[PDB]
Formats: sequence, structure tokens, C-alpha cells
Amino acid sequence: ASHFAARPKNFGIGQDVPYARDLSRFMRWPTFVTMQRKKRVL
RNA sequence: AAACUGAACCAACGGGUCCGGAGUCUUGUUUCGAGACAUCUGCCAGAUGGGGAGUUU
Repeated sequence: ASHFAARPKNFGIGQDVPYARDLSRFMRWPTFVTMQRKKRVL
């Protein structure tokens, strides 16, 4: 009687609370960080 | 897929404490629209201008 059972969250657009995602790209960085990147882009 | 008020968190689990579950990558913007334009910025130039100033009559 082993009741260990997988119960996957199955994240979908409307379904379950997702796991935390890495927001690094869309994050708001401090003023000097976005600035020392953009200066490279130029 | 006309609609007519339910619930969802703090991982279950799988693989060899890590990696999955939850694709990886970055010549780099937070994303979208416009864009070398103008309602952008500064100076120079004209027109208008009793809205306002001075004075005369």
C-alpha cells in the first residue's frame, strides 16, 4: 500500500499557479546596469 | 465558442546532493507604436498680436 503518486501541476495559460520564472531579461535593472548595457549597444 | 458567481499557493514525481519536472540560446534594447520625421532641443529670422505694458490725445 504505497500511496506515493505523481500529481503534476500542468501549468497552462489559465490553469495553475506557475512556478517562479527567471525574470532577469524583463526585470527593471538599476539605472547604471541598463545604462552600461545600452552603451554597448550603441 | 453565447453567457447565466465552486476550488487552485508554500511540488508531487522521475533520473544520476545535483539535473529534470518547468526546452535551450542572446551581435545585449522592459514591451508596444511612430522614427530620422516633428508636437523633440537650442539659437537666429519674419508674420500675427489691446491678451498685456508705457505714454500721449
